[PDB]
Amino acid sequence: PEPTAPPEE
Amino acid sequence: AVSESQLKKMVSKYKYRDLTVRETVNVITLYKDLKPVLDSYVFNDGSSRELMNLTGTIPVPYRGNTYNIPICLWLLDTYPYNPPICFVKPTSSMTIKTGKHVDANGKIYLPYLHEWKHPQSDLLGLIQVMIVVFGDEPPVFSRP
Repeated sequence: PEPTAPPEE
Repeated sequence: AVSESQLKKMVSKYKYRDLTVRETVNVITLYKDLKPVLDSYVFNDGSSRELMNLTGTIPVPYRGNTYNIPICLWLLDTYPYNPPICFVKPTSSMTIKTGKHVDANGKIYLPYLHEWKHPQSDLLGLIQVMIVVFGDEPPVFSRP
């Protein structure tokens, strides 16, 4: 799957 | 995996091909998101050399979710003990977060190996730590 990465502020 | 067979032949020059190949597959076999990437650059007074590396998005569990953090690291033969080269691969739509575990160019900071080196921690254990740390502390959060 894609990367994108976890969210934050 | 079908490339696994070709992977072993892709090296045929590591200090411990067997121990190296097994470690590699084990990492991807456990994560299922990572994949061994091939690479080669000049070093010996200017002479390309076969050097494999790890690639793929690692599952990062949040307070109640799990994203796919992009990373890539060079897998050395076996010196001094484990691959020190470690950096994150942020996408054009991604956003790197500065911190004790990250400078700004995606390169991983901290001694890591120079600190532990029990060894105790192996190829799989290495990424495990990054996964644990990156599991709570967002190293590179992308835009929604």
